[PDB]
Amino acid sequence: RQIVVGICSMAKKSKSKPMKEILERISLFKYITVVVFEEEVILNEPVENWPLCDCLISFHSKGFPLDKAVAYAKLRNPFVINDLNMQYLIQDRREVYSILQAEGILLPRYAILNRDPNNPKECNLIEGEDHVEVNGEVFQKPFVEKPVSAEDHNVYIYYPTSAGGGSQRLFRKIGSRSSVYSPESNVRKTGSYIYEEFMPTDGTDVKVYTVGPDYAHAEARKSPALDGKVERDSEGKEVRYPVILNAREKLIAWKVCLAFKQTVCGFDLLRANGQSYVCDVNGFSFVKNSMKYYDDCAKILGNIVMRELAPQFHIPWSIPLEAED
Ligand SMILES: O=C(CP(=O)(O)O)O[C@@H]1[C@@H](OP(=O)(O)O)[C@H](OP(=O)(O)O)[C@H](OCc2ccccc2)[C@H](OP(=O)(O)O)[C@H]1OP(=O)(O)O
Ligand SMILES: Nc1ncnc2c1ncn2[C@@H]1O[C@H](COP(=O)(O)OP(=O)(O)NP(=O)(O)O)[C@@H](O)[C@H]1O
Ligand SMILES: [Mg+2]
Ligand SMILES: [Mg+2]
Ligand SMILES: [Mg+2]
Repeated sequence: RQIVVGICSMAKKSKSKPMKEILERISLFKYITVVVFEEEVILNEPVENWPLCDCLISFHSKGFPLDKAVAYAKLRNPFVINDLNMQYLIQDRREVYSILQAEGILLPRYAILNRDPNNPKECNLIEGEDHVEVNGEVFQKPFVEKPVSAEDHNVYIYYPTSAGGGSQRLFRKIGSRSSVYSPESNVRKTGSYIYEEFMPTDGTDVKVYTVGPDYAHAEARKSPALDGKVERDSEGKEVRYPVILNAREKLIAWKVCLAFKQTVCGFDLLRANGQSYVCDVNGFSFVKNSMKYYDDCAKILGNIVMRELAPQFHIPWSIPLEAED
């Protein structure tokens, strides 16, 4: 029989252009059949009624019942490409940074301000006009303030008096804009946050996309922190700049992929002061508008499936060569 690769995610993701491009390519593997789980089934059917698969590609996004996906994996024991339990931890910036630190991965100096919503003023925060002190640790402006929820994209940057003060409020893109300047110079007074040192880059973020620990595609985009106007090409797509990762960065990708147990994993790098710092790990993410990435990603994923399962299915398989970017 065929090896069944099940895809379990919200319809917005399962029916996205990059997903469809990759799945049509995985389907070219002679012994692989792809089954995409319907959103109505994921949401409303018990896991006992979900389709069977031998290999499961499943990931959380807004509205996704991660508890059910975990229960399905426990019930059916498929080969899991992106670990499901780690997807709880990827939703919490505190957990993400804790893992990065434990892997010896360079990241911005940071401190966690945990605030009790019942007693918001009893937390260990002291504020001056050009700095904050978080659990005693001093952050001179410029510094960055991130909600502890990794799903909350309201990241603020606070400017020093020497630069005019105020703040840059970032958010999920709304059309032409990804951030806006605010004259507010004082930090947020409700919620829990990570405070971290601002890393000076050339004005771009490096976005890294892994497919297993030995393949990573990278590209750069204008930092939303800069002025907040999104750069677009004549075709209306956001401008992307070419990147080739250095040896240090290829190792970072290897580490992130394995540490979070996410075969397919996106993360952000800040190239600053002659090193590269991880500031965000997003989990499952595909590159868009690259035919070569679609070819590479599908081949790698198919090869992973075959390597793991071909012996069980008595299918002859010789491990092929694979790209690194
Ligand atoms: O960024 C994420 C989290 P993830 O990246 O885990 O999905 O979700 C966004 C929504 O942002 P919040 O996390 O709620 O702050 C966003 O809500 P707003 O409309 O309030 O900004 C918004 O959520 C709309 C929404 C989806 C599902 C149920 C209810 C609402 C957005 O969806 P879309 O606008 O890109 O379709 C979600 O991204 P997704 O594509 O689902 O990953
Ligand atoms: N410590 C830092 N120093 C300088 N710039 C930073 C720092 N942290 C974040 N940024 C910038 O702010 C942007 C958003 O921060 P990030 O931690 O990626 O938030 P996010 O809400 O998880 N974004 P997403 O990639 O959509 O999940 C980054 O892409 C950088 O341009
Ligand atoms: Mg096939
Ligand atoms: Mg990011
Ligand atoms: Mg993120």
